[PDB]
Amino acid sequence: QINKWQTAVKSRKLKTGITVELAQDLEANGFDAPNFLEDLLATEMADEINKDI
Amino acid sequence: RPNLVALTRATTKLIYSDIVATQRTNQPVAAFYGIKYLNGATYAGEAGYVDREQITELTEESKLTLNKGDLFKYNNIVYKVLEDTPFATIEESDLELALQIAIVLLKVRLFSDAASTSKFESSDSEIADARFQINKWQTAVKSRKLKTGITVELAQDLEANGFDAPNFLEDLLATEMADEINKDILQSLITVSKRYKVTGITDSGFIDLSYASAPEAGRSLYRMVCEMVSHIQKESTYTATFCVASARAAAILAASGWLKHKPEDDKYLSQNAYGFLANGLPLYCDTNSPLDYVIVGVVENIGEKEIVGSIFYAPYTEFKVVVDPESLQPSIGLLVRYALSANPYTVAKDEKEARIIDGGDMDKMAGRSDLSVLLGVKLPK
Amino acid sequence: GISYAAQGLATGFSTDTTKSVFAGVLGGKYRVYIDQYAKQDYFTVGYKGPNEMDAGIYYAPYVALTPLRGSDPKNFQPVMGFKTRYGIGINPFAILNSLGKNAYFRRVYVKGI
Repeated sequence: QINKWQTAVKSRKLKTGITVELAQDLEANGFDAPNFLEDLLATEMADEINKDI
Repeated sequence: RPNLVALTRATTKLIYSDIVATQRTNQPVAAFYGIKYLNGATYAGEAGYVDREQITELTEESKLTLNKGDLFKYNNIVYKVLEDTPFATIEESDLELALQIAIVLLKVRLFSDAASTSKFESSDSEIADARFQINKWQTAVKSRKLKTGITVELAQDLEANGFDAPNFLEDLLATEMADEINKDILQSLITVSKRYKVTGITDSGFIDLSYASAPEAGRSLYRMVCEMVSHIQKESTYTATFCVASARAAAILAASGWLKHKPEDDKYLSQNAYGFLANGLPLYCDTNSPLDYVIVGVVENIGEKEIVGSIFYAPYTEFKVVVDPESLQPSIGLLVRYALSANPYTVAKDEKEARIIDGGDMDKMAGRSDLSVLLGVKLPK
Repeated sequence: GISYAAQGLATGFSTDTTKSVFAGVLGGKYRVYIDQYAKQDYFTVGYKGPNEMDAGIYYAPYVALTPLRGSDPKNFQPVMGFKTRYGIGINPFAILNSLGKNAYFRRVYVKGI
């Protein structure tokens, strides 16, 4: 038989893309940094999600 | 410089460009970037850390004071208690193993701090900090130069061989240059790689497959190498991506069934690979070093950037060939320069130390890779 | 008045003050600037060639005057500011190799004023 249930959507937030003096370094590495950083950050997020699973 | 670019293309294809991370420069120094974290599991947020501090270190005298619904942490991993007095029935004296048992027997539960949106927003809770930091450092572009394209009567020989000689000799010169470069890369990689050590070094001494030890099949090394890969997985968020070994160490020694001679030359294997292993990883071979060692480690990228590696390479072009008629001899000089370095932050607590060191100073970076390990191997010469 | 006070600004009752640049040329020979933060009382004479490589001192303004913007919700106040990443250097003459060594410049303390 097919069962159904409802489970709350939980969440996890990161505040990890540090920029400031870091922005300056990211600007120095501005060739890649904008998207690079988002992908890096996404990667850490993916890791935590995967581990949770 | 299109002529040098053409030589670059025809020369860098000859080195183990993928056993190190590749970046590029356009400066006299190369700005290198890389990623590191010092302890892996769960969240790295302050709220997480604080709650962990506020529950328990799970000491042996406290593991049994826990009851259903309680939390505890160990080695930074948070677990919830299932039913009362977890570990009451576990006689294991090593708490870490007792914990592993408790997880399996469902006395405790790997705990996730994921929560409703409302929990977070309502309390104005803290947020995960970064796991890894991104580092930057710079090192000088260093070089080597040859006077090896000898001409004079050699020109006459080259003229005799004039159908190929102009390009042939430059390609040949480039080849010996590439060879020394590849070797230079290996020296740096060898140096930076951490010594693989288990229980007082790879089962309480460097692996020894000598006559007086275990002149078996080479199986015991294959096993150890596979374990080196495990070490990489343990310490870093990556699986090994390459392996290099000498002939006597593994390129030949493991060729007792745990090594493949490039059955296929174009899929998941570089043109410069000697072959690959039964446990994967393209396999390279040094052939020069007295060490007769094995290295296991990882090169990895975010998009196009090889940000992860133990050693980073950053060539600088604007492979120069110069023809100089000393007296009677219009020989060909060849100049190649590049930066090559280890991430200096593996030997620094913070920038004040990083700012007084050099990733190109291999007397400091020795054994500090964390993205690679080396196995010393004693062999049945 | 070869070293200029920007006398026209004085004449017009401070139409500007322009207190940021070299005042003028002493002797008709040396462009003269004011150290607006001088600690005691002094002068330094220096050489600068037409070639950027002949200054004896270098200032390379990577990222100049880049603005920052934001807001802080605790009091909902604006955030604004500036950053630069310029770097400096000198003719090496070998910072440890700079102190009291750079031939392009000579510093004299002045008393009795």
